Amino acid sequence: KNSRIAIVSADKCKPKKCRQECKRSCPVVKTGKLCIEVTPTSKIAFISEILCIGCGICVKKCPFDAIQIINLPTNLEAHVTHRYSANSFKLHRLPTPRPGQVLGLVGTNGIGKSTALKILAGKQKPNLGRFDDPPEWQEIIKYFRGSELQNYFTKMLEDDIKAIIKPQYVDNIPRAIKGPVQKVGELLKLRMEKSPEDVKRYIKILQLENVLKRDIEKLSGGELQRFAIGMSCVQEADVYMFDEPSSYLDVKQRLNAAQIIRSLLAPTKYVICVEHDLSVLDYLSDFVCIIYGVPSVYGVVTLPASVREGINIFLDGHIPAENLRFRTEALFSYPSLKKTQGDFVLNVEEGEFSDSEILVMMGENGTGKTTLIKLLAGALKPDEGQDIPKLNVSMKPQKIAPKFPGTVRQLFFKKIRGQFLNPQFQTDVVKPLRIDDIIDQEVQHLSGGELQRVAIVLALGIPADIYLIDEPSAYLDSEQRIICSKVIRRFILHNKKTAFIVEHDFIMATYLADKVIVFEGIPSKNAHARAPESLLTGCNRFLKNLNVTFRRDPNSFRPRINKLDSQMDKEQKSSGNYFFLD
Amino acid sequence: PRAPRTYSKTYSTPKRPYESSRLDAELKLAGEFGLKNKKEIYRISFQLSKIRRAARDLLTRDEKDPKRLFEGNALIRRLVRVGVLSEDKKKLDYVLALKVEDFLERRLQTQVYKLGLAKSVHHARVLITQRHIAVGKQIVNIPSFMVRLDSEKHIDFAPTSPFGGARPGRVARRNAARKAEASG
Amino acid sequence: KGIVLEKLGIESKQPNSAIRKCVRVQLIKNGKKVTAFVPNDGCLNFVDENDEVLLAGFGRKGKAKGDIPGVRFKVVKVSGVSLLALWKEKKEKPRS
Amino acid sequence: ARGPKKHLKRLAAPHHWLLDKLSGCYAPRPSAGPHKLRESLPLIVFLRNRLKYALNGREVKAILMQRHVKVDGKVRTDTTYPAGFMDVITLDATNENFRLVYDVKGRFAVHRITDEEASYKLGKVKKVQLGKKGVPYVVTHDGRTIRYPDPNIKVNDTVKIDLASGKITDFIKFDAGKLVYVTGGRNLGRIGTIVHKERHDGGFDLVHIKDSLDNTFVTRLNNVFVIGEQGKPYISLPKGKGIKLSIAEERDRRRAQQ
RNA sequence: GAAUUUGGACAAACUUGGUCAUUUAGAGGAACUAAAAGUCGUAACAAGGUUUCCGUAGGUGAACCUGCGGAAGGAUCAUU
RNA sequence: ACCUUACGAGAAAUCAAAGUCUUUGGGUUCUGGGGGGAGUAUGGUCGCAAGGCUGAAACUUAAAGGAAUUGACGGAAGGG
RNA sequence: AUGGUAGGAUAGUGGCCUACCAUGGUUUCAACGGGUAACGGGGAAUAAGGGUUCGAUUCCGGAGAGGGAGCCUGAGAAACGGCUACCACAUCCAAGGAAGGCAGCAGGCGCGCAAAUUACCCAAUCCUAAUUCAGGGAGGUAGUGACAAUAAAUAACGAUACAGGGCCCAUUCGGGUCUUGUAAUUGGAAUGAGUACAAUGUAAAUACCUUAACGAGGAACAAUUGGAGGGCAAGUCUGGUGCCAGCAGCCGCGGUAAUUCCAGCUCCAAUAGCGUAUAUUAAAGUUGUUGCAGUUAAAAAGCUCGUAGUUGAACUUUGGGC
RNA sequence: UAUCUGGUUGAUCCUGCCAGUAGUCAUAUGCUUGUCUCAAAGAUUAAGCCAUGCAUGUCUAAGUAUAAGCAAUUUAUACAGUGAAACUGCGAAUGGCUCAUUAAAUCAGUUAUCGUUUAUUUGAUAGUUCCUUUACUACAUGGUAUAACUGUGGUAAUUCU
Ligand SMILES: Nc1ncnc2c1ncn2[C@@H]1O[C@H](COP(=O)(O)OP(=O)(O)O)[C@@H](O)[C@H]1O
Ligand code: SF4
Ligand code: SF4
Ligand SMILES: [Mg+2]
Ligand SMILES: [Mg+2]
Ligand SMILES: [Mg+2]
Ligand SMILES: [Mg+2]
Ligand SMILES: [Mg+2]
Ligand SMILES: [Mg+2]
Ligand SMILES: [Mg+2]
Ligand SMILES: [Mg+2]
Ligand SMILES: [Mg+2]
Ligand SMILES: [Mg+2]
Ligand SMILES: [Mg+2]
Ligand SMILES: [Mg+2]
Ligand SMILES: [Mg+2]
Ligand SMILES: [Mg+2]
Ligand SMILES: [Mg+2]
Ligand SMILES: [Mg+2]
Ligand SMILES: [Mg+2]
Ligand SMILES: [Mg+2]
Ligand SMILES: [Mg+2]
Ligand SMILES: [Mg+2]
Ligand SMILES: [Mg+2]
Ligand SMILES: [Mg+2]
Ligand SMILES: [Mg+2]
Ligand SMILES: [Mg+2]
Ligand SMILES: [Mg+2]
Ligand SMILES: [Mg+2]
Ligand SMILES: [Mg+2]
Ligand SMILES: [Mg+2]
Ligand SMILES: [Mg+2]
Ligand SMILES: [Mg+2]
Ligand SMILES: [Mg+2]
Ligand SMILES: [Mg+2]
Ligand SMILES: [Mg+2]
Ligand SMILES: [Mg+2]
Ligand SMILES: [Mg+2]
Ligand SMILES: [Mg+2]
Ligand SMILES: [Mg+2]
Repeated sequence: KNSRIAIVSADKCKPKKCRQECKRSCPVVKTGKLCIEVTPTSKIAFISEILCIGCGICVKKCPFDAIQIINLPTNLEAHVTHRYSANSFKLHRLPTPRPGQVLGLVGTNGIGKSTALKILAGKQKPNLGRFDDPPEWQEIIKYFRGSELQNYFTKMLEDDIKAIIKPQYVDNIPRAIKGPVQKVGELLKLRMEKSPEDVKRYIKILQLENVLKRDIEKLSGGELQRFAIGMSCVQEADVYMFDEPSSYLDVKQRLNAAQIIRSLLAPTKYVICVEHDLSVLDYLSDFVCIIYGVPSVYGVVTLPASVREGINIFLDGHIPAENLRFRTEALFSYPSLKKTQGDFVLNVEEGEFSDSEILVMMGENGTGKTTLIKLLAGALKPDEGQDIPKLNVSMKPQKIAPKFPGTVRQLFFKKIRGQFLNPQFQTDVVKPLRIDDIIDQEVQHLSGGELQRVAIVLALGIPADIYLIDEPSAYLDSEQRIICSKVIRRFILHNKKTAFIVEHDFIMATYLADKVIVFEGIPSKNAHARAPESLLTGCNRFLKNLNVTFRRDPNSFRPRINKLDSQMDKEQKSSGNYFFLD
Repeated sequence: PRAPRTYSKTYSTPKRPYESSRLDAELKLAGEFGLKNKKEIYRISFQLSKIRRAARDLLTRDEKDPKRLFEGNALIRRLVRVGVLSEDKKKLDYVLALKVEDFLERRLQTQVYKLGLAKSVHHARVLITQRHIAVGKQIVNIPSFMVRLDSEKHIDFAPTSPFGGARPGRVARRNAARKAEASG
Repeated sequence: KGIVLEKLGIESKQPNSAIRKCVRVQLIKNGKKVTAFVPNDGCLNFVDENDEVLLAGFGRKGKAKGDIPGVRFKVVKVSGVSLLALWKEKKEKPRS
Repeated sequence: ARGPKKHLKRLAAPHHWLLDKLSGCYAPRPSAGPHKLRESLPLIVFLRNRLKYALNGREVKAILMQRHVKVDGKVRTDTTYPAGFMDVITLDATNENFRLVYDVKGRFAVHRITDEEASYKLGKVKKVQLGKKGVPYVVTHDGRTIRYPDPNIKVNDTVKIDLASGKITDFIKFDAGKLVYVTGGRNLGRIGTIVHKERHDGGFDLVHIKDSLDNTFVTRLNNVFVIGEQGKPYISLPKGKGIKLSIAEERDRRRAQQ
């Protein structure tokens, strides 16, 4: 019931010799329309995507197998698992949990990946598309007859399964505590639910050593995520969910974050997670499950694949198992020179912060990146003066916090309407981004992922002296990262301003880097900043400081991590060249 | 795979669909015997056709022939046992002269009516179907039962029923519940 | 199954004065062109364009049926919905 | 193809086992043994379907592994061991002794025999030749090889086999006036005296045979088993004594006792 | 006793042809059927206004016409 | 070859065979299976040629046909 | 290619192969070629008798594992849930290399007019192994399933009002017993469909069988599918359209009075089933052995000779007696 | 269950076909669908292509055990109970699936091996070997390995090693 379209391959279509039998055959061409435009001199036949009914007559009538029918995503009104409400988002399939193994969910944000995990956990019992009269468990199980999920859901009713989710919203969890106020450790202590010595010591692995003693509220997003993982890992549960674990983590932590999740695995246990970063997923998942569909309208879960084949399908955008194309193919002086609290000395070191030419500013987790950006905004002063007040900042907090009953389009009036010129100005930048959808919705119950996108547009608005985008990588999908990086890029040529981007990712950083403030230093103990080093030099230093090497994929230029002891990785340390495409 | 289950079809529709004589004949049969469709009459005419074909195959054989003696005596015995064939007419030529009313008098519906426990063929049908009838000590709720003429003495009401006693029934117990409710 | 090419107004043979309301359809398995007669009163208002129709013979074992010159097939379903269900308003069509 | 078959579907099993066509896709394929798999009876179908001492093949295996049943004096804890014609089967619990003889309907009978009779069996000699170092031997119908036999024993005779030793007690020759058992063919189960045998050089010697009610018949020499002289047989015959009443006389006899 | 190696039979395949059994395009023809209130005549049905038909040959806007031999299915069962 | 019967036959005209054929078997060879398309295409084969002999299909159609009857008409013959 | 003699190879026989030799072998009684929408058989459907059509598919035999070819191991394989190469697809890759074979069971794509669950289990049937014990998508169990097949609910019974025979009467149009059916007339009884303790069922369940408790009666627990000119059951209707729209397998209907369309009413046929398309069988003595036809309807070759084929007079031991 | 009927004409009798009529372990499709038993089911087109998981393994008193495995003893300082791995032995050639090929081929019934291979099963069956045969020796019992294991490693990756 999927829409079917005929695609023509550039290989093995040869119009000069073919006698254009595809064109004569077509019924839509007979009714008058130019469904297939092809002449003997032409390079390739063209088939209109929207003027093809997908009958398949052309495929049979070609001398060559140049034509092929593929499917397209569509609303199906069948095999529905869940509707939230009337004229609301529809979840068609349900991923099947695999024992012993990691099962990754990949898709655009807003497609129902988070909806799947709640359903599997038992948090959100499915209604099979009946919001008005939700069926009870007896009816859900009989829907699931003939499947492994029937036996899996029967066990949950009998309390044979314990299932824990690791929430995708870091921001929500500090608000709700066991008590009025507590430090990090006593939360862990009561719910250790595991002997510390006998099992592998996650706290040493999850780099929580210093932060056992801080109160939970002071922690940044970067630290907090590794705490969230720690609460799930300490639990003894049959099934383990991890929602967006990559967020607010640097490259070394992400590899360790991959390491911790797999260590949970046992023959009885189940581990299923939704991770957006492609590169970590190589070391995270045995199997990859693609979800697809128009965002916030419908979502369809597909058959699993092995990671190597699974990731390559996602980058390709054409699942071969189900013959559909789901169409996502990825492709001045300011010498502050100190700031302390007495405990974490972020001694700054002199910089010529350049003119009108975008700069990354990249650190590690405890290395206190925010302190510099807090200091460029005047706040968190040095003790012994030498504080320059010159710069005017359009910053955007890492912990974005909603305080107002605002519809988006009115928030467009309130601060960012400005002059709103049509060419090359805020109208132009919005068009790639899907912000035209979200204007109706309330910001308070705008989604966390979308709330990041609104903040990114919100901050770019006021030119001031210098907008400083802080950490724009979180809560975005793969595709949305590619769009966002270019949309920042196109804008920031037009203004003669600069920006210090505070990424914990690497690939967006490399795309959005002209000069690199490096942050060598022990994390979560006294650091030392350095100068805004040039691109090839600046990645390599940080790459030296972690013993991580990146390889340039031949076909698609995708940056993939090397194994820790391997021929290429050994070669690039000896050559000194930790990175490419400089 | 396992051995296939044998099945066979038990009736046959007539050749000309719309012929007024045969229609009026089968409606007279259905009204007099209390039947619900023409499939029952087609079932009996099929069974009678099979009996007549076996008897036709034996009468071509000469007398004193061992197959004719064996299977003629067996077929005559089965017909006199179920009561379709009278005790005097036992000569395999009377077998050919049988007709469907001879079979239709032996169903449990018309036997329950003839024994007088019913007052109608339609009352007999619903008495059978609603399990107030027992041909031995065993309930039968099939109207086409073809009683075997020593079972005719034993058709009576079921012991686990009203009309054979020891508990009245749903609507009687409800009405008694209402009258005991009004008394208290 | 086939794809509707156009709608025809074939006039009946003598003596019969009518317009018979058939369609041209290109078969999906062969690519062959075929005329099919849309049976009932008003049922040509379902069979509009580029549709998946299902076709059967008329019963005359390959012969043209009536006063209708030269059609050998009738329409059974259009867009997955049967034509009598559309005609008796038991069901109704999808958009396309 | 490609090698020997190990399964045996039901509806392909021999009809005289009387295995019902439902309750399973397979039948117990007889393992290689002293008898051909068509003219044999596995111990599973004898213990379960004929004697009803078990309800499952699992129970037949449970009976067999405690060494209860023994066939021709040897223990044989095998589920599909082919027990054939004239084999003795000893069940020491219940102290029972069976011999596999045919009833006249052509099926294997539950023929209970006494303890003196279980000490022997008859065998029809299939070939007499000279083995190595010039030692003669006979081969009986269940494949027993017996060395240094009597020189008068030629083929199609019956030798009485001792079953504690493998020795030969005595033997019945082949001529007219001899009591025979028909094991094979249409007339399987009938007992009659031989009147004369037809030479037929080149294949399939026939023999004419008449029972006690003077009904003659004829059989190939492959299916005939001499069991003694007229009057006494050398074994105990089952009920019916191989008479082959017709179906007319059979329902008359059934309406006597009913 | 491993790599390697000589001859052989078995032989998948490959390259250059050449046949046949299969499709497409195709200037043009060339018919046939159905439906068609068209154009010109009136060949057949009456001795249909030159009896009709057959075979063969030639001719002609079209039916058709004409020569030669035949048939009655003719318009003659018939002239001791 | 003819005349007369109709034993008989046949749809009838008519037939001494076109009879002895549902009461169905003397021997044997050839041909037909609704009307067109069509004795046409195509391939063989014979012929100097003209042509002969073999010989379809797609498609199309509800009749085409036989013998008699009663009318109507005839540039057919008689009568009133 | 057909045979002869020697050898070779084989488990063995043999042009199976080689060397030498001879010129054979098949065919109108249809060889050889072509086609098969051709695996063969038991068998299936439909037939008075004779037949005709089908058989991929529960059993038996064969063959194959994407296409070909080659081989190891072993008693047994030219094995594909074994290996080797080529051809065709196709995956991963760090570009060095590596791994493939669902015409097994589920499942997916594609194709189409067309066909089910990525469930439970070895409890039964049996098979394998060192073996009673382990294993088995073989096999069983439930799911889906109007493919066919069996049985068989959708109501039964009164009391009173309405349309009927001789007679008790021999009391003219008065009760009407003895019935037959209609009722904007009322009554209780009866029961499953369904729901559900329980037990049984089962490897564990589900369901069946049994059974407390509940569960009926007219807007409730409401049977359809095709038809009503003829063939061929069923309109002496009423509105609508007006050679249009449409119906009609065939003949035909429709231009103001439509027995045929579109509807209402009524009625008929089969009925948990009924209609349509395609194919096939009977009807078909329209394939004709039984058993057709050939003057004119289709059809006796222009005429004779003639080989194969088919068909060919009569005759030989009978009668008698126990 | 040995049956026909409508349509060529102004009417008739025929030839003759078309149409109806009944069935189908023949498919499909439409409309409709309460109950019990029973049951086929990706053959037809594409022997087209396959994501994922499973479908072939196996232990007895009775081949090999020092697991640095688990147990409890009390026979037993050589072992002796239970039992992973691994070696050895068997099995994986059966079953299941499908119907492409194939027209004297397969197949069916009927023969033959006096023309041959045969694990297994079952029954029989082996005083002869001190190879130079007075010792040249072990026959109250002869030689090597090698796995699992232990330890050191390579590769992005494999049931690699
Ligand atoms: N709790 C909810 N109630 C209603 N609608 C929701 C809810 N959660 C999500 N949605 C809508 O449906 C979609 C579900 O996807 P979501 O749960 O966000 O997973 P993902 O992270 O893959 O988008 C969202 O895009 C959102 O628009
Ligand atoms: S397959 Fe397409 S490109 Fe090739 S000849 Fe045909 S129409 Fe032209
Ligand atoms: S699939 Fe059909 S409509 Fe689309 S291009 Fe091909 S012939 Fe045209
Ligand atoms: Mg989410
Ligand atoms: Mg007409
Ligand atoms: Mg066996
Ligand atoms: Mg003329
Ligand atoms: Mg004229
Ligand atoms: Mg003229
Ligand atoms: Mg004339
Ligand atoms: Mg005429
Ligand atoms: Mg030789
Ligand atoms: Mg030779
Ligand atoms: Mg084939
Ligand atoms: Mg096929
Ligand atoms: Mg088979
Ligand atoms: Mg094979
Ligand atoms: Mg394949
Ligand atoms: Mg192979
Ligand atoms: Mg396989
Ligand atoms: Mg499969
Ligand atoms: Mg109706
Ligand atoms: Mg109608
Ligand atoms: Mg009407
Ligand atoms: Mg009528
Ligand atoms: Mg009508
Ligand atoms: Mg007939
Ligand atoms: Mg015909
Ligand atoms: Mg005829
Ligand atoms: Mg003529
Ligand atoms: Mg003629
Ligand atoms: Mg002539
Ligand atoms: Mg001729
Ligand atoms: Mg001759
Ligand atoms: Mg002859
Ligand atoms: Mg005419
Ligand atoms: Mg007329
Ligand atoms: Mg017909
Ligand atoms: Mg096999
Ligand atoms: Mg032995």
